[PDB]
Amino acid sequence: GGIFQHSINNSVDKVPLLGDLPVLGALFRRTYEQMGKSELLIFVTPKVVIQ
Amino acid sequence: GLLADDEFPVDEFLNVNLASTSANASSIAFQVAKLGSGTLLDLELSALQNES
Repeated sequence: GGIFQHSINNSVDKVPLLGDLPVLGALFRRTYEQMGKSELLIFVTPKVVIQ
Repeated sequence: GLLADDEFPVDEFLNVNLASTSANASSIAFQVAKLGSGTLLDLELSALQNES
């Protein structure tokens, strides 16, 4: 078996009209972004001892 | 001359007090102060808009 996980977060807080201007907008907003990924696996292997 | 304590009544001064109540709100404020004829007037705007 195994388990797989993934997650993504984005967020913005800005000034109602200025934080959207094409190049100047970056002066009127804070931007946050995060991404995570995880993976777990379990294996098994038997063998008969042939002396 | 009537009241005793006089530095400024910042809370008794304001007529309309409806400020945007948040921690990330942005504002801007304009003033006209004479102090010769006495007149004073203040005006501040504040806003916020976020998304997630």
